[PDB]
Amino acid sequence: AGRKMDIVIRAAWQLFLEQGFSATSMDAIAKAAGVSKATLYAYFPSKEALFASLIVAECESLQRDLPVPKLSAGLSEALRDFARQYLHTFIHRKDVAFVRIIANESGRFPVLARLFYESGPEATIRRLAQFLEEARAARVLEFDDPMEAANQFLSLVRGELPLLIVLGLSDLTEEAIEQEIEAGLKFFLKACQPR
Amino acid sequence: GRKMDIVIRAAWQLFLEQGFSATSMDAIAKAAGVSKATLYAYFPSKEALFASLIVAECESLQRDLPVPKLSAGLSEALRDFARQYLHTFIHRKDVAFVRIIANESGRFPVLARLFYESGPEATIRRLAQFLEEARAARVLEFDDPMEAANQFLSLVRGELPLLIVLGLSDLTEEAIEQEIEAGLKFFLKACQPR
Ligand SMILES: O=C1C[C@H](c2ccc(O)cc2)Oc2cc(O)cc(O)c21
Repeated sequence: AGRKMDIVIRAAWQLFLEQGFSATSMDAIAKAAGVSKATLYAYFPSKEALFASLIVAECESLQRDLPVPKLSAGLSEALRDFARQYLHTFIHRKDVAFVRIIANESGRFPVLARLFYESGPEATIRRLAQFLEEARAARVLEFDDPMEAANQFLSLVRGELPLLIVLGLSDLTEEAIEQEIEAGLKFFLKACQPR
Repeated sequence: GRKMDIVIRAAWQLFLEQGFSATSMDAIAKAAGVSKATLYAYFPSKEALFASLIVAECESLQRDLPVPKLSAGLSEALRDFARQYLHTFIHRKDVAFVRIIANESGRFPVLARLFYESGPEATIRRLAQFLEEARAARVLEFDDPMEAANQFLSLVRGELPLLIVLGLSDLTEEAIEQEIEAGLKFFLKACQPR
């Protein structure tokens, strides 16, 4: 239906962040959003389905803010743009929050854990890997597996940032981001360019 | 010495149960059976107590990590270090500590950075010393040792910490050697003389 749905999502996100997923009840969500349990369960048949809707919405959205790298832009420039958008999504979006909420469930909801992984981090690997296939086909990178190589690129460029963010110590200027990206990219190319 | 270690353990218990902010020096003194006089004589503040806990726990986690010896062979040294490094992630040895700090939501930055510098950055510095020996022996090339140590650890760690924290990792010994070999292969393609 209508406007109470998006009020329900926002009310639920707030409670999941402050209290965790299992600690938040559909009862509390209904109260916070000012709907009957009838209206709430008509939109989302369970708490699990609600969190699933939230994961898929945020991950589909983060995926749209990511360029599709074109080799016509230059190899270095393509990878530098992708890296830059990838780190911006980390800093300015809910990935770390999602992981904190699921990690706090101590393995109770594996189906939600996998849904987040496959909609987000694995989706980002697959998008980069498609582009790394194009670049290997153009004989300008060499590697055995594109998914393996996409994971390596993202690991290099990401470094320890997710831990710094979770500890409240990531406070890195745009200039500091370009340095992280340049170092990861330099190293990826040292390993994958024909030599 | 005498009292201190009972106070440390009593405080660790309360920090885990209740969190750092929620725990009072009053409760720590009660739990350890000392006067507030005795407690404040050993420790200036709650912040100082947590600091002693971080330094002790990080020095201890650091002792479960080899010192890589170049005399053992480059690949073998790195493979042993990588293996012991990933064992820390798999047995969730940092997890409780990090949950306590992360739950303070950036209210205690000096404690957060002391944990970072005493633990994860300490691991980078140990590896960087070893990569300097290897560069001096002309069997790796790279511009900055700490940059290179961070890259090695990033490659070998990959996605594993995320899979573990989400409860989607259960790794056989054979799967760990494959993670290490892939990271090591890549690191050497980039740093070996060509
Ligand atoms: O793959 C990683 C690495 C990171 C991490 C890095 C260093 C460390 O010491 C602990 C954790 O944890 C994560 C947390 C995330 O939200 C997303 C991620 O992709 C990761």
